[PDB]
Amino acid sequence: SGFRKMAFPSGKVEGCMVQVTCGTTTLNGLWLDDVVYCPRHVICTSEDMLNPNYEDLLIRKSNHNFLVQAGNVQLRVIGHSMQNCVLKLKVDTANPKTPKYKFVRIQPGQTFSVLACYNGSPSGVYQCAMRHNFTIKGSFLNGSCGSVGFNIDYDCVSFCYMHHMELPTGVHAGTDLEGNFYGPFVDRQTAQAAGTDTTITVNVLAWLYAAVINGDRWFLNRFTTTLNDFNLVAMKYNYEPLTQDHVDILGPLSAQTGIAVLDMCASLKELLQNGMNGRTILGSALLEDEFTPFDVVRQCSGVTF
Repeated sequence: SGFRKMAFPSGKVEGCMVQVTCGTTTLNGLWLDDVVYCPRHVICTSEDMLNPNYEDLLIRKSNHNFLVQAGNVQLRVIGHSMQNCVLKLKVDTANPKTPKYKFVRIQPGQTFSVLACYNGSPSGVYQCAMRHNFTIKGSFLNGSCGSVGFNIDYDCVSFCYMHHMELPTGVHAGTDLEGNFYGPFVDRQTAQAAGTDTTITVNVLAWLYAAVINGDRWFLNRFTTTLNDFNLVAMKYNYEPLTQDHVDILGPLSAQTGIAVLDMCASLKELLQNGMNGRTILGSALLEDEFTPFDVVRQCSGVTF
């Protein structure tokens, strides 16, 4: 047992990372089949980013202006097109290491693994969640644009995120693999503020279930509540209103622990109202909301891929 923030094994994605250079800008691209995907702002100078007209900047670009490098091997670019905020570079070689894959647009609250890369080469891997304000709290330095987020289902890699921007407040924004930004953000260097960072209530509850399974049970109280009563307390603490769908998703964990969802909800209410009194749960001194119910079942049943 024990409970840990855990990423998916990254080998299948590592073998899809390439380097993409256009003029004096270099970032990461994702090579699947005979297409390389990358952020369109690969065509921008630092001055262009203040106010780019991507359609116009792309006119000055041809196939050969895009250098794609996999290892010390150069791919030949035979076609290119802009789709929303991503460029698709068609290359003459299918990636032999292409895994089974899907593109998916995730919902706020869902989690995924990020493979942070620089110059096309993988640097590390960590877990993220799409916040309800459509940011993520990542680790992204210069050069990291085009790094991707993903989930793995046995043999299928589901890509859900490509990194594009860091807001002035240090959080991170980006697109799905069709180029559509999550949330209201745009690929321009302007003041963009995030909205309220609400806590992912259904995730906290799954984590509390995970603690109970792992022997941390001090927070369990003698009370129960109702969805409406709980949600009044949730609103005050900027927590996402809990729904019957959320209760249904927590059903398997309720069954394994013998603890009804509304009973766990009352324990969460008392932690929000009284604090943790300097104690810990699963080694954390705050309520963790970046584990999904799916995540908890996986790490409490040992699902492999």
